[PDB]
Amino acid sequence: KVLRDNIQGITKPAIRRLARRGGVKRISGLIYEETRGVLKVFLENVIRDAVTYTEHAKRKTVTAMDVVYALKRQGRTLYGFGG
Amino acid sequence: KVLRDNIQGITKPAIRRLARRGGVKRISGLIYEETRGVLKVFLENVIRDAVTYTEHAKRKTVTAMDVVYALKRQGRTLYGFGG
Amino acid sequence: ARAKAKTRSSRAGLQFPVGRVHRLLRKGNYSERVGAGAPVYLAAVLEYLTAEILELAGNAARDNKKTRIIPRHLQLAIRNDEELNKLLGRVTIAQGGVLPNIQAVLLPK
Amino acid sequence: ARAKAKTRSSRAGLQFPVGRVHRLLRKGNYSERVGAGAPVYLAAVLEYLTAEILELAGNAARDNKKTRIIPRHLQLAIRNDEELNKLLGRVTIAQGGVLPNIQAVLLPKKT
Amino acid sequence: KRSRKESYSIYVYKVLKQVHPDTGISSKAMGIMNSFVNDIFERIAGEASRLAHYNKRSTITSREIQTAVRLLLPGELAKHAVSEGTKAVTKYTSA
Amino acid sequence: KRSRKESYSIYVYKVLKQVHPDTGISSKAMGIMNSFVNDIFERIAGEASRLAHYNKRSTITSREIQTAVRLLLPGELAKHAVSEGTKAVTKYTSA
Amino acid sequence: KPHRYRPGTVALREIRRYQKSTELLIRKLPFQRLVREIAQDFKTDLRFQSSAVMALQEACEAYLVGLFEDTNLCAIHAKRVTIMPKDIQLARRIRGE
Amino acid sequence: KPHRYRPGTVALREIRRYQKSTELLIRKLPFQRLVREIAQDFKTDLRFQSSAVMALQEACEAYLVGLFEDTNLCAIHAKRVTIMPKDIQLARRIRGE
Amino acid sequence: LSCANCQTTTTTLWRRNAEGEPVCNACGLYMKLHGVPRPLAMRKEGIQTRKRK
DNA sequence: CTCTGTCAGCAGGGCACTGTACTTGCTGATACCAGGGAATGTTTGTTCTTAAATACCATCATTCCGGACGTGTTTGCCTTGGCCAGTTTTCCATGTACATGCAGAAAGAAGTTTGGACTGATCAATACAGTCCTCTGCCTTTAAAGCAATAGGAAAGAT
DNA sequence: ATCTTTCCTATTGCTTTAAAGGCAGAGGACTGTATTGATCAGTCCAAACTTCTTTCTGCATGTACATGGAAAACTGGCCAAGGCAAACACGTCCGGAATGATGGTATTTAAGAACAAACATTCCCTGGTATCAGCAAGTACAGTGCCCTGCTGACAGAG
Ligand SMILES: [Zn+2]
Repeated sequence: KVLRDNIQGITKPAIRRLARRGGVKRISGLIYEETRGVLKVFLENVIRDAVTYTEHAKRKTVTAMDVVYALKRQGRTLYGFGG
Repeated sequence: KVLRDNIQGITKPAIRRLARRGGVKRISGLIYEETRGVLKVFLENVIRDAVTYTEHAKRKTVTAMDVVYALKRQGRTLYGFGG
Repeated sequence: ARAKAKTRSSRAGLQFPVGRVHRLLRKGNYSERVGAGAPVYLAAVLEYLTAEILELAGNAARDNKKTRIIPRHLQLAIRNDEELNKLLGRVTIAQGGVLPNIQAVLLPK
Repeated sequence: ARAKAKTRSSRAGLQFPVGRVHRLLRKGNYSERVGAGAPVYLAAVLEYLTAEILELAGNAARDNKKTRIIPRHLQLAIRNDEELNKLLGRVTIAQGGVLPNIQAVLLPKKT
Repeated sequence: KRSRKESYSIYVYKVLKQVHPDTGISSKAMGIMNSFVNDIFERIAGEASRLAHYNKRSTITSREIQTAVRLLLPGELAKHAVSEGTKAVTKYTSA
Repeated sequence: KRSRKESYSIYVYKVLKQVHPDTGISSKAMGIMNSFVNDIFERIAGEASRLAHYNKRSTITSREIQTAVRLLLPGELAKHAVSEGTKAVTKYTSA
Repeated sequence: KPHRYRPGTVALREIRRYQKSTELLIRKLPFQRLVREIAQDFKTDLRFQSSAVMALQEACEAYLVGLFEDTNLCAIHAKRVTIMPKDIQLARRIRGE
Repeated sequence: KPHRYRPGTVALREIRRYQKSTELLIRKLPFQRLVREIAQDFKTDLRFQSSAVMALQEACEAYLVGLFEDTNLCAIHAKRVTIMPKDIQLARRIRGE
Repeated sequence: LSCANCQTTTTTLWRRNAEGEPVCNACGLYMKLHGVPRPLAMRKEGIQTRKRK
């Protein structure tokens, strides 16, 4: 039911692939923990606004439109899921 | 009537003082021309929106509200001028 | 009796809907009143921007030997144009990827 | 007969104007209709925020041995508080200056 | 049937056929383009609503939309969109 | 005649006296506080309008303002602002 | 001798490969589990649409790719080719986060 | 021998002085002339309120000061203390300008 | 320190009277202007009415 | 040869003296903020109307949990190579200080010009009713794209 | 420079699944007329901007000295890239069900609209206290010359 340590589910190969898409040729060993922390902070920031939007609607299901609104509120507009 | 080369009016000591306010200890000799260019670009960007706001209202006098509003629409919100 | 109805889009010679844009402006709480020419102007602007983006995306897809435009082609069209890239600088395109670039210093000798 | 008029601001116990906030909401074209408690809530929030900023600015002015708050004091109060700084991170304050801050490596060494 | 949800799909497809007669568009691209149209509409409408409140005007006219287009769109796009809008309004007024 | 210009100066001064009885405030600082109050009012009202529009609601009630405050203000500021808003609304309703 | 590419060649190969493609790079199920773990702290028993999780993954990977681009720029500025945590810290500081 | 501070001491003194104060650092009249020149390209025979010029100057000074803090951070990242045009370019690139 | 006339522990600018003892700014200005000590009734006081974290 | 005494020189670091710049205290000048009086426009009270939100029920859709199987991905380990950090040197390009003159700041005055108030007017948007036809949902068809297999060319690394 | 190996790209056959096309209907667009309130046009004035003139210096410019920070060269070791093999857990699908989102009706609660009173807010005018400016001591800190204390390359000389 509950989930405890799934931040480690973002494995080193995934971070390496993300860096490679960004044009990175060589990656330091300490980069992975820093990237995990940054991703956790970003996810918390987005999900808090998404859950607030869901709660205001008196719903219990976090819809994609809530996520789109949360991203737009942070100046990170996302195309593809709106509507 | 016609102003020609007043970009040089942003003197070397003025840029030096601005750098000092930013915590800069040592300033390369080529910093001044780059700073003048950057300031020119920023001023053009702000004054374009300010003049557009002035022209929309059919006024010929650029008021402080227009400058404040042009700054606001660029994410540079300014307090202390009737905002 | 009523004459043959003609859509305002047809009168303005546009493909986009003038009536829908006018209704959206009215119900969007943007102004207490809406001018007659405002929806026409806005529809024309939207149609022009759509036409520009679609032209660039179709050129990109044709260069890729693909018949149908996909999000990758939209991303390539947007990020290869300076004006559109500046307009959509903060936008994220789903499944769009990134432009292929490698810093020259990283290349081998 | 008509009862004695009592301002809604006094009814809510606030110092800020409930009536003016309601009027601005109605004239601001934010929605077709405005609820009764919306201006009260908004006025309370605004009063709390300005009270916080004024408290911090007054403390800063007292630190500077000054009796009247000035824009420098407001800048010092805002930038020295993490929450207010995050709230007003994109804002420029006229005559506010900047926080005194020099990078450690720039300071003189010993040898 | 389900509740109707409106979208700009058919108009985007018509514009695509006008521009590239033999090119199609996938559903994901149609969704992205619908989001783009909605975003630009929101930006221009918000800027025009501001401009109207800004001069204590009650109505958004063609001039407000023109000023919003001038403020938002960069460079050559601004003047091209302004010309297109002026042409459309001129055609509409003559009926 | 000439048009009167309204502002929050008297209310800001009243709050200042209630907080710091002896501290004054200069005109430039008062203008800065006016601008700050206007900015926060605009932010909260716009977010409340967006929240109402998303749910297809026609009214901006205290719930919309509360959600907007929770969205915009960070952390402890949001919590204390919500507490003050709820206190004010309860006191107003009870009277 | 067995064939072995010198260091950096396969790095460039992967850079080209992943810049050409568009598919998601994070495994979907662990990211969904992470999203649920983070969301449970804000409200218990939250239902999630699949599209919501997909949008979260798109946004997160786009943000991380942009951050890595800025990190690589910072690394190259310091006459290095290896990104380090200080580079990410500088990128975040300059971006205003 | 006449007194002479070593390089960098007066720089730190000026840093402290100008961070302690708040007065505008650019001379008013040349900046006003620059603003009028820039506005001349958009609309001829314009007129400026004094408060408008003051607001433009305040915004420009704040923007330049922030850009210089970012430039200083970039220069410190490269193990230097002298800001260079490459530092300003990196700072503007990361900020999205 | 405190004002020799009205005994305020806080003032914007400490001054001195003819006797040389310290006096607060308001008392000093009032004495210099009118030739009479500043009344303690004229002196103002206040108590804070709001607090937070 | 081993090791120990004797010279000479350069390095770290401490401390006293001189000199510069900043801070603090006092007096005097001033300027701008708090307090009091006239005016106006905006808020509150009361009533009615009506429409937006609420409570209950039904229902279906869509998300959660579990299970099973295939295999692509992850992770631990080993080898090694080349990139980052430390050290040394150089020289040039910046910092500091001094002297000169020039234009920016401030004050005063005159000109002028235009932003906003006021009145009349006119025209363009909203409200309402009736008509109808364009857009969205559902269903069917077919071709563009995906997957598998093969073959040829380009590029990396080794001799 | 040539040979070997790896990857990438290009080409061809099957299929599959997603886009293109067709039909039903309804709700949202469109047409026409009356109402009205927002906006436009002309005049005026005052206040606020632009222009010109004089003083007065502070501040920018130019010059000279020289210091230390940026950049290049060299070294090495250690941190990360590449590859192999086993494990695993992701991916895909399939089913049960249970939870929550949607839709409809009675209703009930709350907000819009209108009109008058008056009272809170704006503007204008005055004193008086906080803040600015100048001078003088006091303090802090930077630069530098001298000295004591360590050390080390080198040479000289008894076992
Ligand atoms: Zn006293």
